[PDB]
Amino acid sequence: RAEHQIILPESHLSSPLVKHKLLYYWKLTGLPLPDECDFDHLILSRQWKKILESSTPDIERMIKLGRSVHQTLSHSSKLTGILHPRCLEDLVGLDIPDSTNKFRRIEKKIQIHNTRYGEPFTRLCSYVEKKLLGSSWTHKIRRSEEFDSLRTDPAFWFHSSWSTAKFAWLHVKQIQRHLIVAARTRSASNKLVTLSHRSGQVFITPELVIVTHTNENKFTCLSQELVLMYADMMEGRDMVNIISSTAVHLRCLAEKIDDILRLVDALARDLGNQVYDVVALMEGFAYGAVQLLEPSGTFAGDFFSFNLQELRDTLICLLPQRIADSVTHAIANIFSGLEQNQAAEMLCLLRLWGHPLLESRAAAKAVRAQMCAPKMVDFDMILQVLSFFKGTIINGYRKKNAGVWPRVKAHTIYGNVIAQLHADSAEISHDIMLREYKNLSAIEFEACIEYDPVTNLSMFLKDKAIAHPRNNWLASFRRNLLSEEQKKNVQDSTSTNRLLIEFLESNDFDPYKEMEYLTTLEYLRDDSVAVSYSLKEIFAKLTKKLRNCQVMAEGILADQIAPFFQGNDSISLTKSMLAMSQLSYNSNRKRIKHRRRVATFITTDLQKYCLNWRYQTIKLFAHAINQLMGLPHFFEWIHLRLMDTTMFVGDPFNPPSDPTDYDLTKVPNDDIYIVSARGGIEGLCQKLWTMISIAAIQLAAARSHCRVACMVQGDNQVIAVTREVRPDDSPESVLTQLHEASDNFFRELIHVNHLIGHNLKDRETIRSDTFFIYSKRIFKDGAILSQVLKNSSKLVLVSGDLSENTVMSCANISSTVARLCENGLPKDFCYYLNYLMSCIQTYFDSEFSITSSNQSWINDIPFIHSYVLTPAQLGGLSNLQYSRLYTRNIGDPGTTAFAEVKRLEAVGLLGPNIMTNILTRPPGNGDWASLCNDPYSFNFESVASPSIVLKKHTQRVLFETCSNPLLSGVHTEDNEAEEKALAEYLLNQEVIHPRVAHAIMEASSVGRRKQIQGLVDTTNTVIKIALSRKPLGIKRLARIINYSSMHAMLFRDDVFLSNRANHPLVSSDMCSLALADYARNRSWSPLTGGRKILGVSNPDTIELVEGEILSISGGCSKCDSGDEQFTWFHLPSNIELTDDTSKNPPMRVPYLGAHMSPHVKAALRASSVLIWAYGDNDINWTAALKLARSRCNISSEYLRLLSPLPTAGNTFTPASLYRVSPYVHISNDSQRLFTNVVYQQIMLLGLSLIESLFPMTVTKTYDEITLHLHSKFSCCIREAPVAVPFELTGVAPDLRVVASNKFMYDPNPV
Amino acid sequence: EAISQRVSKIDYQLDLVLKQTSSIPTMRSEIQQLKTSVAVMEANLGMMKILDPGCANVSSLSDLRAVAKSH
Amino acid sequence: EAISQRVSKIDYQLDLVLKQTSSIPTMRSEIQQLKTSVAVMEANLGMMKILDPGCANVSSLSDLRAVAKSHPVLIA
Amino acid sequence: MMEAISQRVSKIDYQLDLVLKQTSSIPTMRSEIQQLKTSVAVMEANLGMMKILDPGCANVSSLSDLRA
Amino acid sequence: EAISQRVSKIDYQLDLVLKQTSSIPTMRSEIQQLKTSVAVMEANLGMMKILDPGCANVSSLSDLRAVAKSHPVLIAGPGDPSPYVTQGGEIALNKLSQPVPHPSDLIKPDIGIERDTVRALILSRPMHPSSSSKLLSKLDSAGSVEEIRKIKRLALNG
Repeated sequence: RAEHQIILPESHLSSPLVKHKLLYYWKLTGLPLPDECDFDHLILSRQWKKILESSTPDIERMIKLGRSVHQTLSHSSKLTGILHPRCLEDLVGLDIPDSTNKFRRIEKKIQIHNTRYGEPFTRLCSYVEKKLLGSSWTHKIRRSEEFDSLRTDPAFWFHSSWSTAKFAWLHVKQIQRHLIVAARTRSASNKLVTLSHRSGQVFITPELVIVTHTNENKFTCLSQELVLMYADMMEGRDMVNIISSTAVHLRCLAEKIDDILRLVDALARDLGNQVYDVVALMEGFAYGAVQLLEPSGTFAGDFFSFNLQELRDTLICLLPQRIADSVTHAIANIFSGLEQNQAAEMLCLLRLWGHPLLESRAAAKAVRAQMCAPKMVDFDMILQVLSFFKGTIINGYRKKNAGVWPRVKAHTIYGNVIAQLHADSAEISHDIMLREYKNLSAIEFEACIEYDPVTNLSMFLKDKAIAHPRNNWLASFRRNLLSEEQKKNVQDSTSTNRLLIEFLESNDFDPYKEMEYLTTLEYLRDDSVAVSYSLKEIFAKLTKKLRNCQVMAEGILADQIAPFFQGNDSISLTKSMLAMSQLSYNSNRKRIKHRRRVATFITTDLQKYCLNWRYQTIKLFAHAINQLMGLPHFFEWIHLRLMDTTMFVGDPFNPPSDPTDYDLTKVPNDDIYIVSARGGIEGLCQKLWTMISIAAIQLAAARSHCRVACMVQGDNQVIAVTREVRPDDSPESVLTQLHEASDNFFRELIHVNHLIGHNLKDRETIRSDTFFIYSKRIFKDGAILSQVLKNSSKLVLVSGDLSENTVMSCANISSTVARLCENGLPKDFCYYLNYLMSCIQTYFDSEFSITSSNQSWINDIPFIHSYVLTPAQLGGLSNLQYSRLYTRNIGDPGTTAFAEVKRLEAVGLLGPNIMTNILTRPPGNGDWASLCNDPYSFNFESVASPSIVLKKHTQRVLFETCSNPLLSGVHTEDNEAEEKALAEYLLNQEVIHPRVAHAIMEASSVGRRKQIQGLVDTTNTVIKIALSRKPLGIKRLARIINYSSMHAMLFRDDVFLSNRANHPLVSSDMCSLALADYARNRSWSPLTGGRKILGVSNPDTIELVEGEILSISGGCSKCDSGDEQFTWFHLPSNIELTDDTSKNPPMRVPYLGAHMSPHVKAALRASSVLIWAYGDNDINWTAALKLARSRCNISSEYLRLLSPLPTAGNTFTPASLYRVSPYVHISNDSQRLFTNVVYQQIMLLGLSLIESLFPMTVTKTYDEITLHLHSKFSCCIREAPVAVPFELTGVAPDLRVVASNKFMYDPNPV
Repeated sequence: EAISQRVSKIDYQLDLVLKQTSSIPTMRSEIQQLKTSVAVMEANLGMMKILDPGCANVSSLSDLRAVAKSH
Repeated sequence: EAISQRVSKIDYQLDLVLKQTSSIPTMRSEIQQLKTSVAVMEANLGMMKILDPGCANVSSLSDLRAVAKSHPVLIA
Repeated sequence: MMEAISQRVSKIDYQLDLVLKQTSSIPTMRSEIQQLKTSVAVMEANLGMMKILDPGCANVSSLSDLRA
Repeated sequence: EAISQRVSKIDYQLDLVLKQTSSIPTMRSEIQQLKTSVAVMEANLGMMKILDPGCANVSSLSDLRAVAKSHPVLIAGPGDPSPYVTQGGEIALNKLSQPVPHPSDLIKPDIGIERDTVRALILSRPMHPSSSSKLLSKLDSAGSVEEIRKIKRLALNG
């Protein structure tokens, strides 16, 4: 049945591994359990005599499998039942020969692909790079030996260690997914698959996978997600073993990883579940191996020794002491000898042994220990921190409101200094906050800050799972597993228990009425609140009302109070990190009072941070904000609710073990529970705690008389203690003063965090003069330290759970390959690695598919070549162009796809039939609505992605029962038709502009409805509800299921297998933007009528320029050919790219790229774009007023004066490693025309070619390197069109608008 | 007779209005800083009262001095 | 005889004790404030829960449940 | 003949007042300085020396036992 | 003039009469009552001798009986705190400022670790190769915690 082929079972692990789920399907089948589960608390307590008398398909498969496995193992001995991770070394080396043959079928075809196409992939990479680096380099053009080993071994993916088990686990994974899908539909088919591997049998069901070994008479059982975990880890460590062995600066890691894997697997058999404590230490060794390379002897070798002592101290509790010695010696040998980058690389080994099995009991003990614990804080240190808290609020409100203090209760200003500073309304310095802390801690405030409860609205449209109330709490568990007296208490879920849905069905939702759940203390009257804790290793299940007040308080702190503390958000979390690490001693060592400043760094480890807060410590800090908002009791709700409530750890398969647990107010502080949780919950109330920690960091900076540039997101505190030194001072004095200041500050920071109740450790934290850690990225000496091998472990072979989607699965691989090229790998390696992996992807989906056609085109090898190499805009699968390797996706996509097809034809990869069939392709549907909603595009015939279809369907289903007073004008009866009519009005003119019409409709209220609809949380459990309450249909769902087939056949029909005798007038030797404009015009021609769709295309940055490195004599053969329009790129000679930074030219931060309601800004954006596009006359202003009238409530005489200038206004992932891009000089003088979009890309192209000159095996430079990117002799130099103004023919649509909504309208006339 | 009592009078009046008036502004400023060091006693006791969850309805818009005088 | 400028310097000298005895009753009144304020504090600290061995000044979680049965009050 | 009686009453008045005011105004100073020294001992034993206990329920007893 | 000055002088010295006789018996009694009211605050703040590890985390418990400043702790939380006091009245804190029911928990090197770390320092830091071979050669000869430390401070100085 087709209903059960949409929400597919997932292919990769995105869930915790629960132990007692697996033990339920172990006890439910007939097998004997392991020895470490004999006295278990859930196994001994349940009434299995009723549980085994249901005879659902959930149990009968397990009964037949318990009969089936038991036959191929004898009765002569005892059957050992090894439980994960004690079975890691076996399943690590699993060898099914069947799946090995089934993948070597694919291997043979990939070897055919290399034998047919390897030399044109050589010709491409040796022609494009030759073109961009000129004929002064055409004797220095040799391919990298990452590409060459990829070329001689095409089957890299098949001929490594771990491959023979990677085959096996991918095969068992796809079989179990197919068995789940086939078990969805009610049937009585063969629900069992037996495979045969070297010494034993493998049993596959919807739930379990059971692997047996017959010579040792053992067997292991795996739950549904545990085979996902093994399947992820095998291709993870095998792809690590591929990348770290074919890359020249990484081959020395290849043994060092293959040791440390195969070592710790051997430690799995006896350590067991505790071996992940050894896995959790593997990060600290990669830190300490960077810390071994300090400039001075201090701080070098401290944390490496600490982790080595901790590794010994954990192994000696379990091992013989000789084995702990030998193992510790081995670990210390592996992590020594490594460079800076090669010790950043060993952070890949984190997920590479998998995840420990979880349970509610042992994860509730670790919360009762540190949350129901007594504390004793210092009141006189609370006052010293609260001094800086109130002082920072005073200075933030002063700087925000033009030099005015907040509304102080004026009878509470004590002392002659603070009354003086109020009377002047000046800025408190930190010294006065330290000295006068008794006077400044007691200052009060009045209601001077007016909040806004629903500020963001994206955080209310999240799908956060909501606990059902405490009279129904046993509905959190499987009703199969509750006992009979506890089955009497579960009621039915009328709600969906989602914050996404129950917010939209919320009749009578007023924000200010709902904050009175807190300020009036009714939330603590409320005897229905139950909180539920998650199984993890940050999330909790609250009730509805309490979660709403949680999100509101987060929003109010996040917008009003938190930016007072400087906020220490995409590039501002890496400009304020890369320039912060310019403050190390080694970044500025050419030069080596008040002329230079340097820093040293502390990245700290606070023990159990979020749950060591108490009401006693945060009450006064909350009090200073309840006063500043005019609120009686708002921001201390967390501790006062958790003191009076009892919460538990939430897992279905982990019920309470005692069968006499009915009510939460009677359970003991025991098995799964926490009674009177004094501490916080991670993630919740994060803003207030971050602000208290900033106040404490600044307090300790003042108590040792130093300056600190901290950054903290919780307990991820990174402190840069600075010191300003002389240019003519000795280096030993500099590195002495820094270490003295670091010791003083660290001592005081220990001291001020100890007295508020927070252990930051002396040894666990990482002090260094050189590097620091932020979001698991190590910043060291003004560069970011490489993470290629973390990204290689995420390189996988299925991406998506909504259909058998090959297009999104090739897009995932394309992005991860581009990410490896950013971390520093060659271009020719990564592009051809993308080609080979998209080949493996498209053959992997033909076989192994869990939806049983494709046999026509799947053996056509030049079709599969031309399919994963043609860009996805033109129809194929290659999202990764050759240009995306050099720069970022700014610019027009269509010209780039045609430039790639022009290059692929010019070298001989892609056939000359295929470009001409693109140029002769029949058009698609074509809409004014679609061309407005998606410019840059083509009107080729295409099928819609199941992600887009199902997301849009869920957005339309959830806003059906939308009944809250807020966001009431979001879903109307004709919100489609206004978009259609507005697109028809904007677009159909004398000169069609798609981009500016996209800008206008995005600015008007139609795009506002789109933007607010696009904030809902489309998880899969939301898509399941929106399909179970309004089904997708018959034709759309058949387009969902057969999406990859229809896409592949559509590329085959339209552009590959096609004749197209009426070839057009456009040639193939022209500039590609001509062909993109021809294809846009011819494609939209049944809709446009013949008018030029213009104002879209940009040049391709690679195609435009013909670069040239200068020779020795100076002056280029391109600039001696009669050309002076170029860009000047200079690189100074003799740059050591390593620790010895003595004589480097000045390293700088490299090139990266009011006071109104934003409705008014969107309105003025609409007016500006409309007037600059269609001319400036009062007929245009008549409609532009009507469009801006939709958002705001101003009149025509304000728009003509408030209209901005006619403009171009229509960590996580760093853009690269920065090695020579901090040392390169840019001069855009001679390109007299393009001094916008073109030069922003030409700069990044030049700075990517410069660092593409030097690999990761080169630490020095030897010449000055100059580039002249000449572009006057180019085919793509075309004159900008003459803007001939006209008048918008017709009248704008009515654009009806509700005035009640603050999210969509601004009634105040500005 | 009148001149001797007159000069004894002015000697007594002169030196004692030297030293009493010398003594007064000193003790005046000390009773001043007793005020601003006794006000923060009530302020810190109002801070200490509201940390206990037995007093959570003591709404924050009130005065910490007034919570010291709350009883 | 003439005792004129002697009386004039007496008129000069009485202004010092004028301003200082003018300041005297304000100091006396502020001693009256400090007495009552210190009395309020020694009334308060006798009923706070400073810990001794014996532990009779304990509050439970029932005080949080009992006191939070109302809209929060204003003491100022 | 009247100013004699006037200054005779006057000198004993002025001296009696200001002599019975000197020997109070100076012990006033030493006593108030002793009292400023006295209150700083409460400025430390109440302010600096003060620690805040929360008897966290690190035991096994139900919430209805903790609601007692 | 005699009379016009004598009237104002008599009036102002009567102002001084009204100063003194009201100033003395009131202000001196009020500051005696003020001192008897501050001493009763001083005598109601029962110290308890908190015995933190702080950062100096040495053994020999009596040292933390020695370095232990007294503190008047204030119960600001529900429940019974009595299993965290001592016969004698002293409360020992954790590193997380947690009281502990028995204060013996506060006070609770090898040679392979130190050799491993100094080998990592020699192999990993920038160094001439023969000097690295020399310091590795005179490191397997070492036999105590001392003189590995000599190599450690010899390697970090080149």
